[PDB]
This record gives sequence, structure tokens and C-alpha cells, in this order.
Amino acid sequence: EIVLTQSPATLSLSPGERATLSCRASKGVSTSGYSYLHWYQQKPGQAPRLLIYLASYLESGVPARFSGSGSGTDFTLTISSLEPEDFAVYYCQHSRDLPLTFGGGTKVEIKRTVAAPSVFIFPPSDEQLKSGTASVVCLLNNFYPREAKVQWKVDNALQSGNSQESVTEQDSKDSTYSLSSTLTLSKADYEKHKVYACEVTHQGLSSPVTKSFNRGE
Amino acid sequence: VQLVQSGVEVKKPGASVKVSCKASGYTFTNYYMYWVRQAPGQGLEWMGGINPSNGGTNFNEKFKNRVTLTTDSSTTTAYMELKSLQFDDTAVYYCARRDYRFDMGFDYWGQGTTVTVSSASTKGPSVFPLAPSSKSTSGGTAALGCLVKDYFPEPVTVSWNSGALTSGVHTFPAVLQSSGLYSLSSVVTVPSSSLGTQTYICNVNHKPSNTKVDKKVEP
Amino acid sequence: PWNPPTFSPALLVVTEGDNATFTCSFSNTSESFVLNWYRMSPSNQTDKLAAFPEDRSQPGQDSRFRVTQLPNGRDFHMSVVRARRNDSGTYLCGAISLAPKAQIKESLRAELR
Repeated sequence: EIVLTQSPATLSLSPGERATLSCRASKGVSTSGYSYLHWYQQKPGQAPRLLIYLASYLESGVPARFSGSGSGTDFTLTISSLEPEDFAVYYCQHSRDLPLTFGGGTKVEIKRTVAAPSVFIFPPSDEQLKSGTASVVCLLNNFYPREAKVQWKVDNALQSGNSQESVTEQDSKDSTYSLSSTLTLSKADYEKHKVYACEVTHQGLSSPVTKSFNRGE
Repeated sequence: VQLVQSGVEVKKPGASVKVSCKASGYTFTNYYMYWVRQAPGQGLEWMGGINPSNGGTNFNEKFKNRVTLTTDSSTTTAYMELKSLQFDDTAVYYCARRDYRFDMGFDYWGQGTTVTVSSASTKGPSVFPLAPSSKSTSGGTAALGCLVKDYFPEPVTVSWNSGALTSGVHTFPAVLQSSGLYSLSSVVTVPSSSLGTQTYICNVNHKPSNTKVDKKVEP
Repeated sequence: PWNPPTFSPALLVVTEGDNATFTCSFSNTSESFVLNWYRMSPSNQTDKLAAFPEDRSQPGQDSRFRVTQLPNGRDFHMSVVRARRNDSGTYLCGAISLAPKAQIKESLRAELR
């Protein structure tokens, strides 16, 4: 198969700014001066929309600020000036042979000033503790950029393999992200330790922030 | 010009699913139809295509053994049957059309059909408070919420104080736990001083299991 | 820009196992066009047999139909390899403009027997 590599995975830009996205194929996708490469836009919860076909042709209905260029293994999609509507995920796709394949996607997000998370921690509810399971929740609220490290520590021991995290879409009002992380243990494991902490690293913080509590506090 | 696909599916492993894509006479005489899927959190993957004029097909080799593609000319409808379903067949499935003269891109896509495959059965959520305290208080702000845990399938919908409370709310995307059930949290930030002057209730609705629960969250 | 391609011979006769070769002529410097070779369906629709350049993502593609660009660049050989009984019928070629996206101009139609 021909594999398409898109870069960068994320572009952080402000409205009005030029966006340039790249797509690189593992083998040539051009024949006789034709390049079998197309570009699509996708918004959350929506089907993709065709932007550019055969590397350089503008799909009818699509605004003139979108344009495509390239041939062989090297392609770009350019948005000459970003409108608020253009912050979305973009994919390239080839049809030089079978199988048809898509690139991994590039997300164009809104750039804003660095914002440190506020960190909150929530002990398991007593109600849950009756069920034989204990969930500890760490919340990072309203931060930017999206990159944040959350580490769980139980009696100072780093936890691995017993937590999951989720991240909101970029806020439509202040362009920040929020993150929830859940540490899950059996009630029996939970009652065998005293101190639960989540340690948060983020470029908006001068040092990592530790939120903790004593079980039974 | 429309491509209209059939609705949500929830399936056991080993089962079959048949997704439909209703088009038009014009589409059928002037386009080929293709199927594409998208697993949660991932990109797009091509599965196969069909020529409505002669029923001829092509395939991503990965899918050839389990996918059947057909058209019904008389109702100008395309069908994708995926058999012997696996856990990682969980995805949104799209039908898309392409000009029959030359590939000028997939210029129109159907709205997508969500397919979930799991040995899990339909299950209502357990709702737990995320209780505000000094450990959830930064400055003059406090955070609280609800933990909506161990339900199946998606989706659950969460509101606060019956929809009156919207500003400062974050309802996170669900995660699939090792157990096969989903969990989600919904949090709100409020002035800390309001913890003793305001009632906060999370309303959780899980239509597949007929579940409607309200949970008062106290400090 | 631009005229419809020509398609010859008007009448082509063979019987079993032969090769039936038409010629589509399209004078262009492309200016990207593509070419299609069609046969008329029983419902009088234009069924696409092959394209130039090759439409590799056409589902249900039949390799018996081949389109070959000749050195002058203007003439294309459109050929049925090992032609059969039911291959008899009406054929034509079309030039398709990629930039107005829509635009096709078809040749006059021909008969194969």
C-alpha cells in the first residue's frame, strides 16, 4: 500500500493567518502529469467534505482561500487566510492504486496565550466505596496549550496502567482545554494506602502542582 | 443531492450488521459508491467500492473476507454488510460517491452510521458525586461534578440543574474501560462562597437503558 | 478550447477471439482532460469501460478493455481483447475537462459486430 504521512499533527494559528499543511506519500502518486491526491475537511460529529481534488483543483462551492499544490510524493494544502470556520481536521487521500488510503490527519487549532490549569482532586464517594471499587478523579481546568502531564502517586509510588484520561474540545469561548483523569482501584487496594496525589506538569506552571488528600480525611 | 444512511447499530461479536445508503437515480447512473470507516479517535480507512451499473466491486484486502457490497437499483440504495463482527469494528461507517468518469474525489458523503461491537450488554450508569471541598478549591473558585460510570452503549447526556446551569460546565468525552463499559465525568466550577447558598444537581439520561437519574452534589 | 474527440472506424467487424481496436483522436495539450471509452447500455446509458489515464479505482474493472496512447499523443487505441458475442453493440469515446469539472464532449457513435 501507499502510505500518506501528514505533518504537522497540529497547527496552532490565529484567524487571518496563513495555514500550510503537508502530505507526503511513501511512493509516487502521480502518472502522466496527473496526481491522484485529494484533500478533505472534517469537523467533530460531521462527515468529511471535499476541498481539493487531483492535487490542485478547487472543488466547486469551496472558498478561494483554499488551494492545493504538489506532485510525486510531496503535497501541500494552503489556506491563505484562516476564517473561524476553518479550524478543523484536514485529511489527504490517494487513489494512485489500491488500496485507497488516507493520511493520519492534521488538526488546525486556535492559538492563544499560555494558560495554566487550575487543578482539583476528588476522593471516591462513600456510595461508590460500598460497591467494592474506588475512583479518584483529577481535573485540570481551562488551560492552553493542550499538552499536559498527569501522574498518579499512591503513597509516593507512581501508578501505571490503572488510570484513563479524557480531554474536551477547544472551548468556543476562551480557546482553552480541560482534562479529566480517573484512577481506579478495588476498594481493598484503596484501603491499603493513605495518600493519593495527582501531580500536574504544564508549561504554564513554574513548577509541577501536586494535589493530594489523606484517605478518610 | 443526498446520501442518507441507516441509523445506529449495537452488536455482539460474531454477529452481522447491514448498513444502507440511499442515493438518487442520477448518483447511480453517474457515480461509483465507496465505503469508508472511522474508529473513535482515529482517522479514515477505506473498505471497498461498488459500480452500481454492473454490481462489480473492489476491496481493501483487509476487509474482503467479511464485507459484502450490494446495490438495489430499483430503490437506488447501496448496502454494506459486515459479518463476523469484532470489537475493533466499532466505528462510524460512511458511504461516499465518486464521479464514474474519473476520480475527482469523494464529493459527497452520507452522514455516517455508528456501529458499536461489544460482548457488553445494555447497562444503565451508576452516578457518583464529585464532591466539592478544600481540595477542589482554587482561589475563590470551587469545582464539583458527577461521575457517570459503567454504562453501555453510548451516549449518555448530562445536564445541570435541569439545563439552567450551562456556563462553567465541562462534560468530558467518555472512555472505554477495561471492563467494556463506558465512564464519563461532568464538572462545573462555581464561586466557592456559593457552596452554602446554591443547590447543584446533575441530570443524567441514558436512553438505551431507560435511565433518568438526578444527583444532588453536596460539599 | 475545445472540440469533441473523433472515433473510428464507424463500423468494426470481427468474430470471436479477435482483437477489436478503435481509435479515439483528441487534439490537445492537456490542459488536463481525461478520456473515457463507453459502450451503450441496454437502457441507453453510457457505460464506462476504461479511461486514459487508467482509472485504477474503478470497481468491477474488466481488463479485456484496454486504452493505449499512441506516440503522436493525439491518437488513442481503444481495444477489446478476445472480443465475444455479447460485445457487439454501440461504442464511443468522450473527452472530459477536469477544470470546469463537469465538462464532457462525446464523439459520434460507432458499431462493433
